[PDB]
Amino acid sequence: GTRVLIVGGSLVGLSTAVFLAHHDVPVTLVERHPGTSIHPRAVGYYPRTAELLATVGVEAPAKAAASGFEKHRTRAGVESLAGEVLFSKEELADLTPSSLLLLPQDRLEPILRARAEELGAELRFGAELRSFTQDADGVSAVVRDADGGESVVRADYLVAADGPRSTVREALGIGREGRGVLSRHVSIAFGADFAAVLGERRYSVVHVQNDRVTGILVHDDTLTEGTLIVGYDPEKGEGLDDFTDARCAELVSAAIGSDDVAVTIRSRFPWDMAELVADAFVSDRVLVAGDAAHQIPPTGGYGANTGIADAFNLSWKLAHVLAGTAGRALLDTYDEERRPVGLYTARQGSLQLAVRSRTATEEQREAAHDAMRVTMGQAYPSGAFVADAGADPLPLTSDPRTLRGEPGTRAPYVVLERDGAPLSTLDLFGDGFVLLVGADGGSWAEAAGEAAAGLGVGIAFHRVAPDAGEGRPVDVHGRWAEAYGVGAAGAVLVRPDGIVAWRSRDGMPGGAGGRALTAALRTVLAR
Ligand SMILES: Cc1cc2nc3c(=O)[nH]c(=O)nc-3n(C[C@H](O)[C@H](O)[C@H](O)COP(=O)(O)OP(=O)(O)OC[C@H]3O[C@@H](n4cnc5c(N)ncnc54)[C@H](O)[C@@H]3O)c2cc1C
Ligand SMILES: COc1cc(=O)c2c(=O)c3c(c(=O)c=2c1=O)=C(O)[C@]1(O)c2c(cc4cc(C)oc(=O)c4c2O)CC[C@]1(O)C=3O
Repeated sequence: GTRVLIVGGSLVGLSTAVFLAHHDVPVTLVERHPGTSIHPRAVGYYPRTAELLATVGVEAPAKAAASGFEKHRTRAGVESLAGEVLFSKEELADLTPSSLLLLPQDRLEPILRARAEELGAELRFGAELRSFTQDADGVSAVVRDADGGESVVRADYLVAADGPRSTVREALGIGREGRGVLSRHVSIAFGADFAAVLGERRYSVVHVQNDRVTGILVHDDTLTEGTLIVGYDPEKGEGLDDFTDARCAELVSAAIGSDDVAVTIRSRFPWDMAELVADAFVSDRVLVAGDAAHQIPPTGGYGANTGIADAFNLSWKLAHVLAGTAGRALLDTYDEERRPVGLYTARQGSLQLAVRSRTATEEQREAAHDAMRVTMGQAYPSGAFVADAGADPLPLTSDPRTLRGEPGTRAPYVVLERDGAPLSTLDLFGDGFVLLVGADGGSWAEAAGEAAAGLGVGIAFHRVAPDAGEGRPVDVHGRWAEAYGVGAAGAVLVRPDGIVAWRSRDGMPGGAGGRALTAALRTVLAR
């Protein structure tokens, strides 16, 4: 009945549901909580992440849900929101059609929830994975519902999106490396009349510091929902269980600094700033994604972004394995591609935490990469692609403006037109294998036909040429070939996740194009 089980219906579990259901994979997701968390959590989604979301219709609604917060331009440090202000302060179109999506997770998640439900994913909230076993043939998972009733869900594969304390990762005996837990915090979600204390003021985030509370205070677009994130010191013997609703009300009220503002605590969650990365992201039929794979220090919001990229990477791979078009070893490439990225990003988070706390060495500041290089400039060291002979390999990240369609990299953004209507290379990707070809590369259509037929996998052919053709992509400014690092007679095979899989810099005479592409694609699909 149900073929991929996801554990966790936070960001990554749901990005997984949307991506698997996009690819016509039967998904059951389980989330122990009765819905998606009202806490804001990770608030910035970088252009690359937005592009990923574009492929499943999530960018436009998320951009719409984000304009409410676009006004929230001011960062400040205060004694209390009602008290004294101590301090207050206030991509680009050749690379990406997307901008930074300033949207809290509690707004992005319901969008992903809706889209997953539309694409036919089964989402069981208030449902807890107790334990699981895996054999040669699949995975058997014990689910306890809200009523306390248990059942065994049978799946081909299990995706662990169950967060930092992932009982799956632990059940599998996958350890973790990194600098570990830096600080322990509690997120306190509450309802309050922010307007009555804000006036015309709108903040992104407020640092609160007075005798009774230190912490990070956020308000939503509506000025009704707020979060207070506070430290606790286990050296003082403080823990989570000290954050009783009494205690939570007292902190929030001292952060507001009013008394007259009625506060309703909705929930507190524990939240650690940590650098901890799984040794392995794949254990036979279990795929570890998200905070379960990589706790990342939150400065730059790399965690939530990395985890959606995890979900995007593994999703089509599972779809290809489940449909018998890819060898089971295709999934191993999830680990090969995303673990180095996971580990690199987690360390990037630590550099940023160090640069922001003003405790970085010039070496930490030297090694800290632009967020666009971290999220868009990735060159997978190895995985589901075929490298170019002779062309020197890329490091893990580069300036994404220097990338020219090297296999293992984001197939570049090239502005096109179809019947006068704007488009890009990116609009072409996300649904299946895409073969793109230059002006002189008309023969590569037969090439795509042969490989598609030979291997039983769809290959959407598009020639990119600088003069019209009704319903044909027009290379408006004649950039495609240069941008993809091929001649006008060349071809570039793009994976479902928009990563370049293979290319021919030159044309291939006769059947050679078809034989080569078949072998290229046979390798990427582990066949
Ligand atoms: C309170 C809090 C505040 C945060 N604040 C920030 C922030 O300010 N900045 C930032 O960059 N990141 C922040 N994060 C982290 C961010 O939310 C994650 O990086 C992002 O959501 C990716 O995590 P994930 O979806 O993989 O896992 P998580 O977000 O941890 O979600 C894991 C989910 O798995 C579920 N689960 C666990 N065990 C089971 C089980 N047995 N059965 C079913 N479901 C299970 C949990 O209930 C949870 O919903 C915060 C997280 C929390 C919890
Ligand atoms: C020592 O110095 C620090 C240490 C930290 O450990 C730290 C930290 O951990 C931070 C943080 C910090 O400033 C610091 C910080 O100074 C925030 O600034 C933060 O990014 C943030 C939040 C919400 C929003 C909402 C909106 C719309 O837009 C934002 O711009 C926005 C955010 O940007 C919620 C908290 C946040 O995610 C975060 O975790």
